[PDB]
Amino acid sequence: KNSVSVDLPGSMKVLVSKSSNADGKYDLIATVDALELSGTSDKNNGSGVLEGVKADASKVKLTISDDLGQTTLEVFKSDGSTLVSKKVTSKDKSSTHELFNEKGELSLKYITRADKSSTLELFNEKGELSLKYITRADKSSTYEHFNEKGELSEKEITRADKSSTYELFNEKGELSLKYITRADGTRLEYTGIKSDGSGKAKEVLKGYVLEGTLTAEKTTLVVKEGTVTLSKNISKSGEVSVELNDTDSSAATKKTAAWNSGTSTLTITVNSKKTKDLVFTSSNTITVQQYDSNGTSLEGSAVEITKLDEIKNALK
Repeated sequence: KNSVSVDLPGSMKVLVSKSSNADGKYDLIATVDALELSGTSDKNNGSGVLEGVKADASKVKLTISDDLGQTTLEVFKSDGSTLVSKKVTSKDKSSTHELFNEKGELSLKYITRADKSSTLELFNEKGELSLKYITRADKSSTYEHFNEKGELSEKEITRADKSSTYELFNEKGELSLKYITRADGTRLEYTGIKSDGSGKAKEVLKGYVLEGTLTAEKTTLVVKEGTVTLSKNISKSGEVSVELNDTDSSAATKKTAAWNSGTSTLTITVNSKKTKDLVFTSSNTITVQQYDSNGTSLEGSAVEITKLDEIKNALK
């Protein structure tokens, strides 16, 4: 008829009649999630109660506060009293969304705040938290999923700098797999972890992947080329160290190397002459640079490694 359309918290609209009826009251109509709700308010601004009935006989109730700052959207069973669901939303767009089990307790609670952070909670038939997913205003987040025993089954923690840790547990609740994603996208992938702390390790860099092992004290990624084995060692605090071993006994060709932790540089020597510098940068890259044919000092420029063969080549 002659209605005014009013925008409501929670992305809903209501139509309220412009003209009061015989009793000073106003007709209200709203469509929410395809259901047409209707009511009658003694207010003329779109506040009041609207109600509807779904095809499965659920009753729906929309309550709009007097100043239009809040809406409450309730779904009941057919008695119109047993609460199935409830969504409360404020003008600042903070909102709580609740689902309720057949006991009338919460099975799900989802809260969004004004700063856009949010928490999702799921609860099993025991009333215990089975899943939690929080996101914060800086887009960091925590994900926890619990098995029927109530132990962790999966956990992912993401930071503001986009680094993250993903953890997966076996049916016994013990840590099986762990992925550490650095701020720059490079990854440490731990798999086949056993209860004694060891397992298989991969570092996924930009362009190539290193393989190795995890033990009690460090991760060791190994690159072997013929007689020469280069071992990249990351301690528990992420402090990188590098070893090189050459089983070539011939003095004309054998590779020695000296690791300088201050410079993050492995300097390779052949036949009493320096030959190349390998720099393990703080940005999870490797560069190689060659010394001159006299071993005096470096020549040309450093080249950032983009492929595993380039590491192998530097070891020939």
